[PDB]
Amino acid sequence: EDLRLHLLLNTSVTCNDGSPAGYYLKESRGSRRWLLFLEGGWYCFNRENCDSRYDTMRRLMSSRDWPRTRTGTGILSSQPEENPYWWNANMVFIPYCSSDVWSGASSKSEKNEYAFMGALIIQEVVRELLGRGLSGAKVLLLAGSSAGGTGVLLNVDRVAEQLEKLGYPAIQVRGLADSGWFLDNKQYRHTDCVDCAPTEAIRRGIRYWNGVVPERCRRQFQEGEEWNCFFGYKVYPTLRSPVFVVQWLFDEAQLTVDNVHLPVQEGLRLYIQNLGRELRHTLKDVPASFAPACLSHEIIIRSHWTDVQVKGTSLPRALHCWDRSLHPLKGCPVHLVDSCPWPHCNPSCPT
Ligand SMILES: *[C@@H]1O[C@H](CO)[C@@H](O)[C@H](O)[C@H]1NC(C)=O
Ligand SMILES: Cn1c(=O)c2[nH]cnc2n(C)c1=O
Repeated sequence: EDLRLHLLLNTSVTCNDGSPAGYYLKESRGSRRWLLFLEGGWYCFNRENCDSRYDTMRRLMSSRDWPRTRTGTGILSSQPEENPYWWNANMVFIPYCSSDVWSGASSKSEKNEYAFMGALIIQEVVRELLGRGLSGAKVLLLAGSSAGGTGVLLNVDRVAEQLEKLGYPAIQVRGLADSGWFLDNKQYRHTDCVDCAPTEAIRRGIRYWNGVVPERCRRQFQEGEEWNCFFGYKVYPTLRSPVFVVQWLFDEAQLTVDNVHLPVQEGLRLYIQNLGRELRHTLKDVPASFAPACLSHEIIIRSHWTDVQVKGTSLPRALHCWDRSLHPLKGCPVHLVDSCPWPHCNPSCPT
């Protein structure tokens, strides 16, 4: 069950190197549900580090070598055995080729070696899909993993505003942010970084990308402080669209930026326990959430995404309960946050 590539008809909406951006689509003619998924993969923030990414991560900067098809997996699968939640939906995979956490609005020019158009790519995909059946939708779920999950938080309200302005007020826009809820915490060991702390890298990135953030969050933090809006616990309270948050309590990318690697002594034990407690605290007032006590980099487009449970409930079940809640529910919970304090204290964590 493959998704087919469509390069954007507006060829001025581009990947980093000026090649056209695009999307992979599998239609389901009997369905009014649409799932648009944002791929992740870090980011780059100056000429030197973007040049290095162009040599060895070129598919994340260019469409020139993309394949004609991709197979949908996990939440993008059309088989009910693999995807109990939304197997009959129209499926869209949007490749990440802008290196800007889906925030950019800047074209290649005599002054710019690369284009950073992530925010405009999402806009243009939505516009072109309206002529291919999206005009008839009841629900548009904007989902994403890692940098794509942060991209959901930055873009879900702009998609909702775009559809209203275009004359489609009956489409309900919602977000699903997987593995994109980060903390601007103190590192376990400091000055290490690479290239550098995410706060400083993002501050530089916004200027290099001409990056944009949601309007209410922008108005709170004001000029020069837009980097704050890349942090889930700060941007989420400003959003109007419903958003479901999936986040490992001990996410591997969070630990990497914190300079933690892997016989654990007291200082590191306390650091790890405090990180899980802080993450749990930030989710206390997030009513739709799934946060297992695991050390993982695994994401929701993996084939075995159904296996993990919190308090005896899987993620596909929690998402179904969220759908019902948007029509508490007896035996159908939507707020699922582990309370145990060490990775793999939940026996269902990925192996
Ligand atoms: C293509 O997209 C750009 C960026 O959003 C926009 O300014 C331009 O008007 C579009 N071109 C056409 C022909 O729609
Ligand atoms: C690793 N990482 C982060 O640490 C971070 N912090 C804020 N956004 C972030 N993003 C998008 C990210 O990829």
